[PDB]
Amino acid sequence: GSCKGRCFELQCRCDNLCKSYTSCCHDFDELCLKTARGWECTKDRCGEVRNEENACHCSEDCLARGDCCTNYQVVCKGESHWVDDDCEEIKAAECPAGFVRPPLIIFSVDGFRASYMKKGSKVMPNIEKLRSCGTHSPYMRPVYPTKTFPNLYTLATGLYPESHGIVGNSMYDPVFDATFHLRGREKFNHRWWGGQPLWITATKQGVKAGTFFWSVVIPHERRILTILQWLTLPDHERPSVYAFYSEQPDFSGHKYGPFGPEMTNPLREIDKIVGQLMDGLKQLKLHRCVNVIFVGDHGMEDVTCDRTEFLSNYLTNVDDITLVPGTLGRIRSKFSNNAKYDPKAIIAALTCKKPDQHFKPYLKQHLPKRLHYANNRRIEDIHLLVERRWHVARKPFFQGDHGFDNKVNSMQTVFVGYGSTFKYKTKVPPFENIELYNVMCDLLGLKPAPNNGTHGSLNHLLRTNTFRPTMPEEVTRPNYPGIMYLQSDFDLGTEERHLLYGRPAVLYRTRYDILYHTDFESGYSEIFLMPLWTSYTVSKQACVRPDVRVSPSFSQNCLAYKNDKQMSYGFLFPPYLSSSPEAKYDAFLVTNMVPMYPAFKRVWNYFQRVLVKKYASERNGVNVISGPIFDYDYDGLHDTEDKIKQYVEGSSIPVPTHYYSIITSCLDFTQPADKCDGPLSVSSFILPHRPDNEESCNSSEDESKWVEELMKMHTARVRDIEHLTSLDFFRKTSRSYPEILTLKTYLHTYE
Ligand SMILES: CCn1cc(-n2c(C3CC3)c(Sc3cccc(C(=O)O)c3F)c3ccc(Cl)c(F)c32)cn1
Ligand SMILES: [Ca+2]
Ligand SMILES: [Zn+2]
Ligand SMILES: [Zn+2]
Repeated sequence: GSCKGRCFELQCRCDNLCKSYTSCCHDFDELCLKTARGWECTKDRCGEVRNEENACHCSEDCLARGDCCTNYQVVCKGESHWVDDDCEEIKAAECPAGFVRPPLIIFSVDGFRASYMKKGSKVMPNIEKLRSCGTHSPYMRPVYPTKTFPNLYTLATGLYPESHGIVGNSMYDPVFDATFHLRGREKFNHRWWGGQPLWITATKQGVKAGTFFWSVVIPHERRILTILQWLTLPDHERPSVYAFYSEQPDFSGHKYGPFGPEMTNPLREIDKIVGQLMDGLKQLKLHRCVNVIFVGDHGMEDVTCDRTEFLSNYLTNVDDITLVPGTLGRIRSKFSNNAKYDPKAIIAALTCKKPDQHFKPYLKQHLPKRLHYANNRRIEDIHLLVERRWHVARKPFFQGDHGFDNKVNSMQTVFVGYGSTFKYKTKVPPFENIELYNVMCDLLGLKPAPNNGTHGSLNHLLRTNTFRPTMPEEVTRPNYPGIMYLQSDFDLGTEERHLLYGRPAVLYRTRYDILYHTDFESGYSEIFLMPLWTSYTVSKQACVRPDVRVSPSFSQNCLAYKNDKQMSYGFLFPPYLSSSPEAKYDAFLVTNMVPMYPAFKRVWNYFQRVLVKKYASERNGVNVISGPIFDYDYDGLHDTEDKIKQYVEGSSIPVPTHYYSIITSCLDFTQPADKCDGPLSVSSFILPHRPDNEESCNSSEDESKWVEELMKMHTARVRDIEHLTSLDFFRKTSRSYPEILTLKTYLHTYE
């Protein structure tokens, strides 16, 4: 066959991907990749006859045909560049006839650090306009690992990488007994690629996507010309979504570091390509008809060959393991059934050997929960977090790299929405990339497939929403037991002050009791034998007895803790904060008691005694909600009874894998936490309930030199705690639901 009259068609091959499969026709290049006389019109070419060899055209007939060089109108008919033009509000999608929807163009840039924007109008006048004139955020949080393949599919699917299955730029699938690599053919097999990506979510809903992926080898000018060509196609072929991908500024960034002087140029070059796009759209009357998302997959840190830890310095039988190196570590047995592979012995020998050590080993279950990086068969049990700026290798030409913890400033990236449906000159707070599938679905009138975004957490990005969020229905209503039993029946051995924003909704089927006291309020699980939440309010200037409301059948007992050689107990409401000593006895009710390992009590007690008081002076009062979390299967979802693998030796007292707190005050801190009229300020964590402090290499010193650091590492979104508990919080406030969602997606990094 031949590509004559077929270049960049929508289905021998002649579409944009045909190169990738080594299948484009003999004359693909000749006809489809035309490079003659460059990409800009110039004075000499106004008024020419059409010539077929040319790269793009500067004759009158080009405008209909769709294929003028993007500056033909500038150079030849007097018109200005888009960049040169004033910021004008787009209050309605000015589209041509038969455009059902404002089309959408996702413009990916690789390794685009959010700091690169500081550089600004000198280096990138076009991108700056998109930011200045549209809707932007100081930065966007990616996902971990901060690598390209995991981060691009998360934008496409709205899912965490453990969910969509692209868990790394490279992975071994123990069931497929095969491996996936950036460079290679294995990745082309769809079997690796779960969720429902945006191109599939649209096809199924009748909204046309086209051929969505380009072969990398095609240059960026040919790509954007072809995009403009397709937007003059008649209404039955025209796609309504498009995507463009620049492997820059990442390529240069690895070569020169992010703060390299040699970065100036690759970014101006990119802005070249963005301007061509707006110039091109303005000459097709489309520049006030299309929504354009300028977005990155990650940023970029400084990293040199000599900042490289070696496992062979820590381990003796190192030829026995396989290591996925770089800005993260993943370790598994090299050989099949090698009994001289002991994972316990690996973790132990990597733990705190060296004073200077620049990584930390985790069993994936023990990684902070915010990373949602465990529930996949291609995440090996042993994970090494690496310190920013450092590399881990196995055995003993670049200046930047990335892959680190996604809370890290250098790993943050950009987002700019600009078009008819995006707000005008609107700066919005940081958010996570997992929230972009839904928004992108809102921009095409698509119902989003099930995902990890919180639909409605981002409606303040847009001038009009096809989606109103609604609260979830309360599955189990509370009992309010009065006094019911006597202290003879036991064989052991508020809403104005303490529940400021309404009670959490229990979103699964069970029985539970609300219990009132002077200092706190609590919802108490009969199934789990402890509270699911304890709410209480410390103001700025601030023995275990039976609960006579709860059956002996449904209570815990001290005896169980005597049986268990390893387990102790702690209290959700901290006795240390009771208002009077009369009231202090309430804190020792068996219903405020929870099973804690001694190694954990050091962390818990420090938090309760020192930090809550602290945070209550700092933020003019706080309302804390604390409880337990069961996630034995590490899916990030609350556990059913049949999944709990640990009980307090002897009993039916289930052991939590984590404990959470949600800490809230008035954002306006001139008003105390309890007398607050406007928006909230929140901070949060989920701490792993482990029996050692082997995570904290400083654990040997006084709790002030290491606890608060441990907590900050396990900062978490309210939403994360909602997934883990099946509770729903902030259901009774003075604020609009979508603002509460935004509140509930907020992560307080400490950078
Ligand atoms: C199953 C849904 N799906 C996933 C892809 N997909 C692919 C193809 C399968 C390898 C790549 S990789 C790639 C693309 C384009 C060109 C080339 C090339 O070698 O020239 C290439 F290697 C990819 C990257 C990011 C995202 Cl978000 C995807 F959805 C990607 C296409 N569909
Ligand atoms: Ca679970
Ligand atoms: Zn990348
Ligand atoms: Zn890279």
